[PDB]
Order: sequence, then structure tokens, then C-alpha cells
Amino acid sequence: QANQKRITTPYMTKYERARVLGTRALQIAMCAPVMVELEGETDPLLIAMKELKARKIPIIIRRYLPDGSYEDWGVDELIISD
Amino acid sequence: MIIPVRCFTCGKIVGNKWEAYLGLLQAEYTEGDALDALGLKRYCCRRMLLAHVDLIEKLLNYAPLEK
Amino acid sequence: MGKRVDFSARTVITPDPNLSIDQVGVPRSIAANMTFAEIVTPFNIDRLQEL
Amino acid sequence: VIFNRQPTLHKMSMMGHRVRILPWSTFRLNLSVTTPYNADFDGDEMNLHLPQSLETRAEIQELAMVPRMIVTPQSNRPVMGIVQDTLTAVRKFTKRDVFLERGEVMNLLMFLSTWDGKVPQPAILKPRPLWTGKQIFSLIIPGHINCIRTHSTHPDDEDSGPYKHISPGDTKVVVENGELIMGILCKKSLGTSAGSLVHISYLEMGHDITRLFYSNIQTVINNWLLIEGHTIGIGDSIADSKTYQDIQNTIKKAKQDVIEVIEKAHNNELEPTPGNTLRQTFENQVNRILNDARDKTGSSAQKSLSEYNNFKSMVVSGAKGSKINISQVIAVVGQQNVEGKRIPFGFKHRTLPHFIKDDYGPESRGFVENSYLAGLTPTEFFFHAMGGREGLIDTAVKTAETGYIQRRLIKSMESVMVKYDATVRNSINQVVQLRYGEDGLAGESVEFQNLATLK
Amino acid sequence: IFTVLGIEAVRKALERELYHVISFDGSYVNYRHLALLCDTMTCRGHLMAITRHGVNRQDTGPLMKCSFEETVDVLMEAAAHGESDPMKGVSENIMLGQLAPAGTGCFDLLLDAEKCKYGMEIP
Amino acid sequence: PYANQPTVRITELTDENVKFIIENTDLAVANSIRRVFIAEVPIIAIDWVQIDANSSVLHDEFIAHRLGLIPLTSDDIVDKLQYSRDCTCEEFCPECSVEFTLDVRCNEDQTRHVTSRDLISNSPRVIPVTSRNRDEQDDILIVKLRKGQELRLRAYAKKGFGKEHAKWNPTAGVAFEYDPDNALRHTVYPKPEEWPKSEYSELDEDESQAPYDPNGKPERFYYNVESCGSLRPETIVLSALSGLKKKLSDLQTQLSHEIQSDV
Amino acid sequence: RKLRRQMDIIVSEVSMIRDIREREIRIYTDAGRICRPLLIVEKQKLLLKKRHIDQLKEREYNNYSWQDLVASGVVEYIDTLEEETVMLAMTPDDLQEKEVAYCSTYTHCEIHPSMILGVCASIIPFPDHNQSPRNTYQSAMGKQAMGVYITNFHVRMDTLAHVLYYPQKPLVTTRSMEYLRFRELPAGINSIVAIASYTGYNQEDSVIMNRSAVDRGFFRSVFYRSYKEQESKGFDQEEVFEKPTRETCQGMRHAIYDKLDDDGLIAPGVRVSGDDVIIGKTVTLPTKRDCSTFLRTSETGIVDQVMVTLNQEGYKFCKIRVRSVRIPQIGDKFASRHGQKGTCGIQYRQEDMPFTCEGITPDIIINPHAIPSRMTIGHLIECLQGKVSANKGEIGDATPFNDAVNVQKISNLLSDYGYHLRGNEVLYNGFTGRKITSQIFIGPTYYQRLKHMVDDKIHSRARGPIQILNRQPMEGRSRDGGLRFGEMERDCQIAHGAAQFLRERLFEASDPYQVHVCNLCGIMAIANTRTHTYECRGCRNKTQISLVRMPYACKLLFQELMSMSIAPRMMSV
Amino acid sequence: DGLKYSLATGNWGDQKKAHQARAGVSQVLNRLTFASTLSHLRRLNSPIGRDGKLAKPRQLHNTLWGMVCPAETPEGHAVGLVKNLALMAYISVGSQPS
Amino acid sequence: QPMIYICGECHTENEIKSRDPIRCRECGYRIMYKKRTKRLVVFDAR
Amino acid sequence: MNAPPAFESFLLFEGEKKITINKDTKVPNACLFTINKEDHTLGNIIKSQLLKDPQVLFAGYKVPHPLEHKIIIRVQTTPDYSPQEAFTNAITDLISELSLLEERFRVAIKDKQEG
Amino acid sequence: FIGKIPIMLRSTYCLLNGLTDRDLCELNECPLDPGGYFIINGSEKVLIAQEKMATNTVYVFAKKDSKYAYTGECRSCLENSSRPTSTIWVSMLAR
RNA sequence: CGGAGAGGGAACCCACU
Ligand SMILES: [Mg+2]
Repeated sequence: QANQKRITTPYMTKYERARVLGTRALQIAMCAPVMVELEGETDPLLIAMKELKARKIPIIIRRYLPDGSYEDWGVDELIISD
Repeated sequence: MIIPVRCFTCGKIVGNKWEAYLGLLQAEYTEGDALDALGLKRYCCRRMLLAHVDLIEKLLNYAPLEK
Repeated sequence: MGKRVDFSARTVITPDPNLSIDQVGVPRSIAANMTFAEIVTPFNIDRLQEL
Repeated sequence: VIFNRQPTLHKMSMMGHRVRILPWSTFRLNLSVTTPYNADFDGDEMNLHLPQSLETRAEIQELAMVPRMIVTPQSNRPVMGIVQDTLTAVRKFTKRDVFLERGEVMNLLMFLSTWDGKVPQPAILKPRPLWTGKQIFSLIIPGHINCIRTHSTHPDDEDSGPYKHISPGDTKVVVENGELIMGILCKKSLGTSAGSLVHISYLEMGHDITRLFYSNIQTVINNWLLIEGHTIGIGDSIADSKTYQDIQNTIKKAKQDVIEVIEKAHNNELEPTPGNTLRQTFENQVNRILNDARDKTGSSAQKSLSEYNNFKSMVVSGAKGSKINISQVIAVVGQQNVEGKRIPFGFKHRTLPHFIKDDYGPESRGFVENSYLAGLTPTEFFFHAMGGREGLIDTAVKTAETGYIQRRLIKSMESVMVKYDATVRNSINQVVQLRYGEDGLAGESVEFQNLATLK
Repeated sequence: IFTVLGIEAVRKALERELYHVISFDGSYVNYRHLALLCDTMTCRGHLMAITRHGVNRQDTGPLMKCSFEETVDVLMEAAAHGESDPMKGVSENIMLGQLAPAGTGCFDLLLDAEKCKYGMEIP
Repeated sequence: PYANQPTVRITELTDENVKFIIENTDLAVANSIRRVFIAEVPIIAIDWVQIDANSSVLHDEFIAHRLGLIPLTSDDIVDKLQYSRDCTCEEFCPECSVEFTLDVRCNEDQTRHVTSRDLISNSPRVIPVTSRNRDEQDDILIVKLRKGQELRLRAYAKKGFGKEHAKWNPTAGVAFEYDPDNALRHTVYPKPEEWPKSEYSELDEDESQAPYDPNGKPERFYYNVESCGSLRPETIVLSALSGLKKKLSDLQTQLSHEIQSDV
Repeated sequence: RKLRRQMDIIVSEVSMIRDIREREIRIYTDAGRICRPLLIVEKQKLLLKKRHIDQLKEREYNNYSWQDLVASGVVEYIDTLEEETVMLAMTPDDLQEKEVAYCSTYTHCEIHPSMILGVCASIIPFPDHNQSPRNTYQSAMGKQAMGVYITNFHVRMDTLAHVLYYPQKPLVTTRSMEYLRFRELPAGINSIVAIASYTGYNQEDSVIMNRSAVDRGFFRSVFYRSYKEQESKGFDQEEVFEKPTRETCQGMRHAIYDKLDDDGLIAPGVRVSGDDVIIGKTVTLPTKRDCSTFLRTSETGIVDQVMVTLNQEGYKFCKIRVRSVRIPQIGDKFASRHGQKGTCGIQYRQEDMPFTCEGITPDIIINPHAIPSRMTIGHLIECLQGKVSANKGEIGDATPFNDAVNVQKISNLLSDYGYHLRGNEVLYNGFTGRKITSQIFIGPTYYQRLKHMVDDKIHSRARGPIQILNRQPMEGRSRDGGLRFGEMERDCQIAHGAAQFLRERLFEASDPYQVHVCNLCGIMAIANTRTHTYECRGCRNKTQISLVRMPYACKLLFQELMSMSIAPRMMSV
Repeated sequence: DGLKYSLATGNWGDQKKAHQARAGVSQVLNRLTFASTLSHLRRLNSPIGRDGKLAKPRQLHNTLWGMVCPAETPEGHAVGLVKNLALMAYISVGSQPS
Repeated sequence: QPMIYICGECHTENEIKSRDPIRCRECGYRIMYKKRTKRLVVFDAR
Repeated sequence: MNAPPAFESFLLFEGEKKITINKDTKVPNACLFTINKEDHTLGNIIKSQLLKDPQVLFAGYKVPHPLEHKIIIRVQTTPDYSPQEAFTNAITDLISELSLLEERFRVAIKDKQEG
Repeated sequence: FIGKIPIMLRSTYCLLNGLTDRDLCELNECPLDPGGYFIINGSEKVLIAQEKMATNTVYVFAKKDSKYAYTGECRSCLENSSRPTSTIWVSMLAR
């Protein structure tokens, strides 16, 4: 769907928060370039948490509607719960 | 099996008191008189001999493995 | 629907008030048998080499 | 790791945990976490699964961690509560007449993780500095929490009459600006009930903060219990020997009433209750008399109960036991029931070969006029064994039906989910509800409220 | 009630009788679950009793319904009638070792290469 | 801001126990003295048992455990020995261990009682507690032997304190009591009339407990240190005091070193 | 009845039953009738007399035995049929006297009501002061309490043999134990328990133990496990006991075989551990392959004795018994004689443990929150009577329906020995030394150690052995198996909505597998990876072929369905 | 061989009808405690199907006074079905009624 | 090589080689116990 | 098999420090003293001797876990007075107390023996 | 010779019958062992007593849902004959 | 010589939560 027609919630649900964090910290573990300057922490999960808090994760979420359509929500663009 | 060397609670030596306790019971002494004739003032030490069953005697009735 | 799984342990539970609700105490025998796969990165390369 | 007790009945049975390495060879989990798992530490075994991929490790971290699983969507209540020594010790600690020395206050505050290192001004400055238990629990309570609860022994007329906001019994727990002002904390305040203090804490502050709240409560209260102490003994179960006489009198008049009811039934002087036959109305009269006698003896027991009793110190706190357990221990065990009725006539028109034929008296049909202290006469012992056998059989039989019901329910709804349309559809996109719960709202973030404009 | 008043009155009466047993103990269960159960049991216009006689009759899929009091008659019937399982359920993707559409798997993850331009690698 | 001045008087001195009172000290200090009495008083007990033959009906580890629970008379050698973990030597030397030997064989038809008298030490002054009982009493039984049965073993005695194992616990009963009459009311009697009077209490039969005093502080700590037979009861207290003092001195040395390295 | 009471023609086991309102009169003689002895009561008096009691008290000289008592016409054997038509009295003194008349027509009296109990329930002190499910649980756990199970346990080469170092007869006992010989082969130690909340490590039905007592031998036991093996089975495949030698035998573990003697066995008295060979047995290979028996993993014991003999086929037969002592650690399941079970939660040394005015520190501390709902008042009365008995010098009597002893009498007896009449004592805190504000209930109670140790239940797994039919992890602690992520755990993960974790559990953590399936027909194809030749016969495509990752159980289900002629076709489009 | 097989396995009947013959008879003697051995040597069994929702057979009957222990029974799926024997309870052995 | 055994009945140390029937040269008794080992055993007294 | 060695309760590993000093950032003139391989036996007396010093505003100890062998002593003193010097003065006063107690106890023994 | 019958310990034809405790100890047997079990393949076997309905007695029952209301059964056996329990029911129809 | 470990299965019984 186009950017005008977005009917899903602007809040990043707990499942999206869990899976985005997991799949981004996995990328950090495979030596993907970090999007946020770190202060010496070495754990990819904490690195991914910091990126999520700073809203810099280079990932977008495809929300499949029941009819078959989908919406592309950028992680930076929707509200994080915590 | 055999009398423990020390009382579990107190730690006072009880291992040497069993034969003397049986000897005192082989007299007019009751258990309550034998225990404090042996010097057991605390019931923790008293139960060590009062409730002990001496199964080593039943174990010795069997012939040994060797000779 | 249900099946046996690797990386699983089982033993007797016992109370311990001196750790938070999110913590669980596991024996060194269980922890020294079950493993977690860490991917090497220049951040943890020295620690993993020492390990 | 994810950690469960195998009979998993709900999603608070498989919960995430952080691993701490401890010397010996047993799993150790915090005592609040016992309640969701339904653990007992009586030989229970729990099996532990370690997520292997970092993605699923993060998923467990963000979904199934125990601090995140405090409040159930089943009944919008917290699942973990202060239990089994810490609850009783909190009840004894937050009493009005609890005063702590300077060294004791420092020792207790040393066990607070969420402590700013600032010692509060004591509730008494002279003749000598003494703090209060509420004054330390106020530091325990995190943030700025505002809630009002009522203690178990809160009298009904207190709210209507004067002293409403100045409680003589120190009931009506009031927490204001994150500070315990007045009230004794019990099960109905720190337990798993809706609107409890922990529930308000979870709903206001974070799940991590409520985790810290559990940890601080348990550590500091269990360390104050080293000084206070809590037991139970054979003296806790004895009465004044005037209460014994009162109970004996109640039992004797109840037996005389049962005998005279039997006489009226035998002389055909008893009119059957409309809607019932003679047999069932006689049974109803006998049961009413016996139940009234048991209730009166129990009430006499609680009235005789002392302030220092450990049975009361447990039941009032709600950690373990009920108000009928004290009655069965001290006054009267009660009347034994098999399938709801009195003990049936196994023999020829009698219950045991020690009873005369057609003996409908209380002793001949399962009533036990003795308590657990005086012991049970052999007939009463056999009847109580037969009564408890029914419950033991039910415990085993019920599982093979309840687990089957649960599996059958799950296999009919296992694919029903909330789509991104916010509607509820099954696996084949058939609409079940246009909004989840016909409101679109999560079941774990709601509360009980009152509609003021109604009536 | 189904014969006399109709399916919607059945849903309400079933909710009342199902809440009666739960609240008889004094325990509380949120209305969410009672409503969902009474809806999925009555979302097809007929009384869909939760047995193999009511759960397997709905056209959910042979793989899904071969996990419940079944897995021989269902599979032979599906083979005989050439039924196709769309694999849109949960217990269907679970068998094949695939992400069930159940949250963390209900959606797909994509890279925003525009946001990849920022950020740098460090030693 | 300084230390207080404690005083001690002995109320009873015996080869079995010492009963005395400590005044003008802290409850924590008194408890730590009572605690070192049980935990941190080194004595000599056997920790290394090698069995060359065991035809008895009690198995090898049972025999070793019963042997280890046997106390050994170590009044002054425990001070001049060294922990086996600290001695420079190999497995064992006389400077950190004491060798024991036990060779008993039953040949007659009468049941043979293997006692602690049958343990032969290499050091004549480090022996079991069969030393002196004149001014008839039996000795610690180890095992009973049938005709033809025997056991041969060689054992070593190490220096240890009760924190490792209870066999290095020099004391049997350490009675601890302060404020026998509930003047401080650190405990609360629901019915004080039902509670028997303490041995150290000074009250008439009419009075049940002392009147409460808010200004009071725990003093007059009553001890009754009962020795198991290894150390003398009078020297157990001295060794405990020395051990606590040296532990505090070592902690102070470590703290001073850390501070001077931090600055 | 006259003939049966003299054993003239009718033997004692025969039961005669007269139904009165319905005119039948039935006589039963068949086998299987369950019956118990009852006293004979005439007008209102027993036939048991002072002369009977006297001439039977001087037994072993007058040989007036129970058979002579039956022949005297004093007792009868009454089955259920005859128990319907008879009138019993619980106690002759209390139920045969002039008073407000209840029956006045008794026919039999019971010897003692405590004989309604069994064997495991006759060891419960004060069983009428407990809730009945507690008594049932104690009757169940009495079969699991470890002790000297038999006197000849050293000659008895037996698997899973458990004996305690220092069993004790209970300080408080029933009069029915002397007939169960429980005071000759007891299972348990009379521990000094303090029912108090000390630190919180006993909160949920758990228990604190005294580390110093355990060091002194408290509840210390030894575990006997026996291993059997026999050589043989074919024309030339002859089994033989020997030391397997690496150049000769083909299949060998990394385990060290030097512990074996050259005949193929270990000499008794050798320290052994997990994955250590015990019986070196090899079969001739048509060089040789071993069938040596390995010690069960994580046992770590010592060989006790080794016996060699011939079975009934004349082949060499060996049984080896291994000692392994089990020092009570935390998690070991302990229980009392009232159904109060519990695992050790922590072990404090004597210094850390609370203590009385004397140096008495409780061997065991249990949570007081286990009494009020369980209502084991028999446990409290046992703990009181145990102190009374250990102070008096007598063995306590806990006959169920004694009625000659009660809580008031026990309390009055205890008050004479310098203790609080209700058993409470003023314990002092073991850490701070401050006396505990509440007074602690403490006294000797007979606790039992159950067979459910924690070292026999603890196990883990990390990609261990695998089953043969489906490539899932094995099952069982002994086979280094994995736990079952069952159907309810799957449902719980669905409810959590952790789909990635569910797939990780059921797919990679159990049996990851890859199969090749044709794109045209959803049938499994044939893949030759080294030559990269992927062809699906029945289509002759060889070109459009898909690889799909699958659980092995799913693949094997598909293969079974195809064997059943069902064609599960899996198109990836 | 029939006696040995039946007593060693517990299938009470011919070896061909292993599934038809009732099992559970002739159990391995429990030799962990002397009380356990006595309890296993004094034990009755009700050969009715387990896992059944009819609790009437499992209940403690009034005619169990003094012949079957009311307290002693397994807590599993054999509540009331497996019951031990009272102390003085004796089982008649049979004789000729002639 | 020698592997001396013990008769269960007469307790006689009797020499047996490998691959021989388990027999006691007197009393004909057919159950043998092996021996106590010669290697060192070290037991802590704990 | 998970049982720790009995000597673990008081023996430092190689590289371990008997005492560790960490400044407390929450409040001024406060410090946390971590003692390894010691327990209540030392912590209680240290706390009690610290509480006698009028210049000590806070003093307490804890064992984080009984299975572990550690004890944490937090000391807060008035400004112009250091927690480190407070701890060392408490130690040097407790040592003097113990030495005086030793002298008096041995004197009492000597006069009790035939006196 | 027909075969060898497994024999119960401490029975009237067992080799431990009536032996004194000293003889039992000489035979490496426990004097406290109650006996009553079989040794088969060197493993103790205990015949658990099996309950059954009494034979040759008339029982009148009333099953709830059946074509007949009352039914009287008397399972019958001769004095340990080869024939099994030949059960006969006498029943009354339920209208 | 390559460290080889994968070590059947079915049935019944007991027991644990
Ligand atoms: Mg449990």
C-alpha cells in the first residue's frame, strides 16, 4: 500500500520489538556495521537495544494485512513501546 | 549399625559410652539413671544412646568373606 | 507437536531468597555441559580466544 | 534460559530467567516465582531449556522474562505475590508496635538494592532514636505509588463510625506518594489479588522496578525475620480450658438437639419440608444442627485465640491456612462427608459393627466432636480416613479429565489470533471478532473500576 | 436454546453458563477469553461443540486437524478428496519447521538500505 | 570512638568444661567469640586414611569416617604445626601431620572390640583421649570384629578448624546466654509465668521477668564451653581469642596494603 | 458357634452367618475370605481373664500360645459376612459398664483398635492427630525411607540397595512397631527439629540441615548398585572376559582399561567413575569386538565386591557391586512420619545455626507454614513427646488410641525437666547472637531420608545421542537423553507468541534436516550432492528442483503416508 | 517353564495370550526398607481397570474396618485399587465343607 | 596372572587360570569372590 | 558432584584479593568494603565496632549469598573523616579489645587455678 | 518326573523351614526376613493378592440404563474344577 | 589406525511432581 493508506497501529508491538532486536543483534554478531557509536560495550544484544533506543536500526517491518496486502513500516518511523 | 563417635547435634563423644551404657543397663540402673551416670545432661546427647539400635551384633553373626 | 530437545537440563528445585525473581540458580555440572554458540567478532575475539 | 514446571497450564508456566551459577546441584528459583509455576519444593523437578540462537535469546528476553510476566491476561491480576514466610513477616513487620534500633535499621537498609544511601528521619527522635516498620517499607515501596487497601481483620463498622481515617486496629492500608502511611500489609495488600500494592506498582512503574520491589521486599523482610522469628508449636493449638468447656457445652447441646430431632422423626412428629421427603428433611435438620455447632465452636476458638498465636499470625497474613483450619485443630474436626452425604451404611443398616442398627446420631454417621489435639476415637479416625480418601481419589481422577479438556480447548483455538487489521481471525481468515474482546484491548493492562454515574 | 431462540441467544446463554461455573468458585476469568470461546464455538451459525465432531468438521486444513483425536481418518479422507492444506495455521507450519504466523513470524523483516548509508564499522 | 574494656571471671573450671562470664563488651563481639569457639579453633584430627585390609562388616569409608571423628589430644602441637596446604614438603611430614597405624586381627572366638586404644601414633604426645582418666571409663569404639576378621590401615592427622569439617570442632557444647532475666526483652514471652527461670537469673519466685529498661544494652555474657577432649576447655578460649585476633590483624594488613596501593 | 470355639469339627477359619430378618443362614468355608480375630463377649463380660493373661505372660515356658488361646474359646476369627451380624465394642472397660445404656448386648470386643492400621501406617506416631491424606502420604513414603533393609545386605548382591549409616529406633514409638520389627531394622534418625523460619531457605515446604551434623554422619548413607554379566551364543561368536587390547579389538571407548584385571574384571576396592570399564568382555569377530559393560555415567563410586560363578547354562557369570556413599546435600528429599516431605534447601554449619541456652543447635529446621494447612498435629505432639522421652530416659509411647496420654500430660511431664511446658524454647540467632524475639518450637522428631537423592535425578544434554528411527534426541537420564518439549509446552509458546523460539525448539534443537522435493510433483526426489545430480523420477525434469528444510519426524511422517499410498505433495509455490 | 515365565514376568496365563492375560501379579519384591518389604508382602489388588472415572470402587468402604489399612494406598492412578492388609487381618485358606 | 579367588563356602584361596569352570578344589562349591585389590586407596574422613 | 570443596569457605584463589574498596557514588563520604572468604564471624564485630564511632553516619554488613563466600561492609562517615580510616580504627580498637580480653582471661585462669 | 515347581521361601517344604536363627545366619540368611516370596532367575517375586467377586453367591443388582431393571447373578464354581466361573444372570425387564 | 563415542526395541511393573 501507498504511504497515504496506512491503517495499522503506529506503535511497535512487543513481537516486532522482540524479533527486530533479535535479528539486528544477530547482524551485529555477524560484524554488520553499527548504526550508533558505542561506548565499549561488547554484547550485540545491548548494541541492538541501544540502536533501537536511538532509532537507528536499518530495518523496516512488512505488516501483512489479512486480505493479502502489506505495509512497510520503518523502525525509525513507528513508536517504540519501551 | 554401630554407635556414632559423636552426637550429631552437640558433637560430644558418645562412641565410648555404648558399652558402659549396656553394662549399666545390666544392673538395677534404668535408662534415665544410666544416661546421667555416663554424664549425658543434654537430651541431644541422651537420645544418641537412648534411641540407638546396635545392629553390628546382628551383622557379626554372618561368617566373613575370607578366613 | 512435541519432541525431545537438545540443550535442556532437569533437576530438583529448591528455594533461595537471595536472588531476584529473574535469576535462577543452576549447578556447575549443568552449566558445564549445556552450551551456547557465540559468533566471534573483533569485540569479543580476545575473550573468546581466552575461553 | 526459559524455565518451566512440566504441567504447564498457562503462559506463566514457561518463563524466562537469568542464569546465576551456584555451587550445589539443585535449581534455585525465587520464592515469588513459585506461585506461577505452582512449585512446591517438596521434591519437584523442573526442566530448563537454553535458547541457542541469539535471535531467540533476544525474543525470550523481550517476551517471556518473569518481570514482564507479573500480571496475567487471564484475570488481569498479578501472578507472583509475597508468600510463605515473607508475607507473614511483612504482616508482623508493618504492625503499629514495631520499632527498630539504629543498628537494626542500618542492617535492614543494607539489603535494599533500590536505596539512595539516605537514612530517613526516625519516627521517634527522643528519648532515643527508633524507627518503625512502615517507615522502612516506605523506602521499600518504589517511586510514587498511591493505593488504598484493607487488612484481613478490618472491622466493618469502622468505616461507618468514627476513627475512619485514624484506624484503631491499624487496618486500611494507605500508601501515598510511594510511602506507607498506615495499615498492616497482608495477603489482600501484597498478594496476587486485583488492585493490590504490587499490581499498582507494576501498572505505574516498570516491570524491572517491580522486580526490584520483589527482591527488596524478600531480602529485607527475610533478614528482619532473623531478629523477629516465626514458628508454630503445640502451645499455639491449646485453649484456655474455659474455651474447652464452652466447646464441650456446645457439642453436648448440639448432640441433645440431634437426639431430640431423631425422637421427633421416630414418633412421626416431624413434618416433611415442602419440596423434600421425610428422609432428606431429617438429613437437612441434622446437617443444619451439626454445621451450626461446628461454626459456633470455631468462632469460640477464634475468640479465645491470643494476639501472639502463630496460627492466627499465619491465617491473618494469609500466607498459609484458613480460618477453619484453626477450628479443626483446636475445637472440632467436623462432620465427615462422602459424596456430600453423611457416612453411608456400608454394613446392614449401620456404618460400623460398633454402632447399633439404624443409628442416625452424629457419632454414628461421621461427625467428629474431637479436635486434632484431643485425637480421634477409632471410629472417628476411620471416618476421617474414609472422608479424606474421597478427596485423594478426586485429586487423581480430576487430572485425566482436566488435561484432556485443556488440550481439546487448545486444539480448537490454537490458530485464533489478532491480525494487523486489529480484528480477530482464525487460521483461514474467518472473522471471529471485529475487535479482540469486542474492544480491541489487551487483557493484561485493564483494572477493576466503578461507574460513578450508575445508580 | 439453539432450537428455540437462535444462535446469538445461544452465545449469550453459553457465556452465562460458562461464567457461572468459573465464578461459582469465586475465581475470576477475564471476559476476553469467555467471549472468544463462545464466539469461536458459535461463529459458523451452528453449535460447534469442541470435540473431534466439531473441530474437524470445519474446513481448517487436513494438516491442522490431523493433530487432534485423528491423523488416520483425516489423512486418508484428504488423500481421497485431493484436499490442499494452505499451511496458514500454526500446527501446520510447526510440523514443517517453519515460522508459525504467531507473532515474531506474523510479519517479515526488510532492510532499509537508505538507513544503511549511515553508521560505520569500528575496530 | 574507641574500644571498650571487657572483664572476665571464671565461675567453674574443669577438664571437661569452662563456665565464665564476660562483662562490658558487645553482643556482636560475644557472639563472634562463641562462633570462633566452634569454627575457628584449629585442632588435630585425621584426614587421610589408607586401608591396607578391611575384613570387617563396616566398609572402608564408614571406617574412615568413624576414625576421623575420633578426637586427638593436641594441646600445644596444634600451635607449632602447619596446614598441609602451607607446608613446603611433599605429601606428609612430621612438621604438618601425625602418622597413625592400626593393625587389629581377631583370632579367638570372642568378639574383638576395635577401640581408639588400638591406634598407635608416631608422636607420643598427639594421641586419642585415652590419655588419663584416673582422677575405669571405656574408650571410643571403632568397629567390632568376628573371629578371622581383621583390618589394617595407616592414617595421617592434619591441622584444621571446624569450618572445614565438624571433626575439627574442639568444643561439644557452647552455652551462650546474655540477659537471663528479660530486662532488654529482646525476646517476648506471651506468658512469662510459664517459662522456667534461667540458671543465672536473680529473681524471687514471685517475679517472672525483670522490669523493662529502655536504656539497657546487652552485657554480662555467660559462657559454658564444653570440650570434646582434644583441647583443654581453658585453652580452647585462648586459642579462639588468638585466632580471632590474628584474623583481624591479617584483615588490617590487607586493608593497609590496599589503601597504600590505591593512594 | 460352640463347635467352632472348641475346634471340634468346624475349624476356626469357617464363618457361620445367620441373616435374621431374611431367613437365610449361610456357612462359608472357601478360601480367600479375609478375617480378623475378635474377643468373645458373653452377657457383658469378656472371656479373656486374668488367668489367661497370666499363663500367656509366662510364655516360652508354659507354651500357652495364641493357638491355645483360640482353643480356649476366648477369641474367634470374624470375616465381613459375620461382622455384619455381630456387635462389637471398641474397649471393654469403656463400653461394657453400667451407665446410660447404649447397647448392653455386645457379642465381641476388639483386642486393640490400632490393629486396623497396616504396616507402613503402624509406624506413624499419633496418627489420629493428623489429617488422613498426611497419613496416606506417610504410608507411601515409609517404603522409600532408607535404612538397613535386611541384615544380610553384604552377602545380598542386589541392584539399587540403600542402607543408612546410623539408623535409630524412634524416641517416640507405637506399641505396634515391636511386631513390625521396626526397632530392629529402622529407617531414620531421631533428629532435633526446630519448626521456625530462620532465613527463608525452607519457605515452600523445604528444610535447613546442620552442616556440622552431616559432617558428623547425620543421615549419611551408602548406595549399592550391582552389575551383572554372563559370557556365552553362536557357533563361533564366543563371549569371553579379558582385558581388551587396542591392536586386537576394533571398537573401544576412550575409557581407560588398565583398571581391569587380565581376567576382564576389576578387583574390589578400586575407585571408579563414570565411563570407566568394569567388565571387559569381547566377542570374536568373523579381529574382535568388545561388549564391555561401562559404569553408569555420573555414578562415581567404589567397587565393593566381585563374584564369579556359573549360571544354569554352565557359562561364566559375574556380578559386581559398587559402593557409593551419599552425603546429605541440598535437594535431597527428607520426610517425617506425618507426610511432611521436603528437600534440603541449605546446610548451615553449627556456628550459623540457631542454638538454645545450651549449645543445642537443631539438626533440622522446617517451615512453620507447613503445619496449619496440612494439620499434622501429630507432628507437633511427636516433637513434644520426643523431648519428654529424651529427657526422662523412657521411650515415648504414641499408640493411636491410647487415651492414657494427651497433650496436657505430656506438657506437665516436660515442665518437670526445666523446659517450657509447650516445647517452645528461646533460641539465639546464629549470626548476630541476638535472641530471637519469638520463641522457637524445638524437639527430637524422627525424620527419614528418602531414596530420591538429587544426584540421581540431575542431568543435562547438549547434542548427545540420537534415536535410530527418527533422528530426535534419546529419552532417559541414563541414555544421556533430552527433555520432552511436549504438546502443552508448544501451546504455552504459542500463547507467548514466540514463533521463532517454537521453531528453534522443535526444529534445530531436536532434528534439523534437509530434503529435496520436485517443483512439479511435491514428492521427495533423489539428490546426489557430490556430483550435484538432482533428478526426480516420475517427471524426468532434473532441472527445477527445490531444497526444503524439514524436521526428520516430518519427513518420516511423509514417508509413512506415502507407504500408506497417501501422496503428500509439497509445492513451494 | 510356564510357572517360571508366569511368576517372572507377571502375565498370569499362557505365554501365547500375553496381552489377554492380566498383568501386575508377581511383582519384583521391593527391598529398599524392611517396612517396604512387609508392605509389599501384605498387599491386595483390585483387578478393575485403572484410569477410570468411576470412583465408587476406589472409595474406602465401611467393611474395610480392621482388615484393610485405611491410610495406606498409592497416591497415583491406583488410589483405593491397590490396598495393603491390616495387621491382625488373616485370609482364610479353605477346607472341605464335608 | 594368578588372580587368586575366594570360595564362598570354605573361604579357601584357590588358584584359577583363565577359561576354567568356576570350581573349588575342595567342597565343590561354585560361587567365588575375587579379592581385595592391591592398589592404594585414599579416603578423606569427611 | 557439584559439592564445593570444604576449604572453599576461607581460602583465596590465586589472584583474588582479601579486601576490595569501592567508593559509593550515591552519598558522600561513603564506601563499600568487599571482603572475600569471610562471613558473619568478622562482619558482625566489624559492624558493631564501627557503630560505636560517633563520626560514622552509616555502618552495616551483608552476605550477598550464603553459598558464595563474600561480605559487603558499607561505611558512611562525617566529612573530615574517612570511611577507610574509620574501618582501620575500628579494626585496631577491636584488636586491642581482643588482646586485653586475652590478658584478662589468662589472668582469671591463673587465679582460678588454686587461688 | 513332571517338572520343577517354584517354591516359596520359609514355606513348609522350603529348605529354611523351622531353622533356628543361628542356622539361618550360617546359611547367610536373614533371621528377620519374613519370607513368603519366590526366587526365580535370582530375583525375588511376590504374588500380589488379587480381589474378585465371591463365587456361588446370589447378587441382585439394578443397572441404571438397560432394557431390564433388576438382574440377579451368581457366578458359580465347583471345588476348584477346570471349568471357569460359569456366571448365570436372572433378570427382570424394565417395562 | 583417522580421538572410533549413536549404546536395539517392545512389553509390563513400581515410583516421583
Ligand atoms: Mg510439589
